[PDB]
Amino acid sequence: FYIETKLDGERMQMHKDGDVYKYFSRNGYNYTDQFGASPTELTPFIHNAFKADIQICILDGEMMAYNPNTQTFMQKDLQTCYCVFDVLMVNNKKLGHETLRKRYEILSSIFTPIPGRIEIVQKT
Repeated sequence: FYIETKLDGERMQMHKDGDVYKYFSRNGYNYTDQFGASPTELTPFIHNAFKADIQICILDGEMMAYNPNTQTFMQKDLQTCYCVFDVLMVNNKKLGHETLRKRYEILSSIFTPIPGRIEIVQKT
């Protein structure tokens, strides 16, 4: 059977171009100083799980913190995790025309998750 879970966190966006990435808030703001602009530097980690020909990408999501030993998201110290529910542009291709159906499905195409640091979720 199945259990569903309503969660919320800090809405952020990620831009990706070939090892150089940027971090934008809801309002927009540069949070690249919190997470990081390259793999050497709060989520270097995520850097390599990406499919091949993906080089440039935009991904909408919301930023969560989880507890490793408890394997759950604390929503009431720990580690930062990005739960990504959408994609806008990737590999030159900005498709906002496609239904969110299509963009979520496509999301499987972009990456592969690390659990507890960057999973994937539904906006529903």
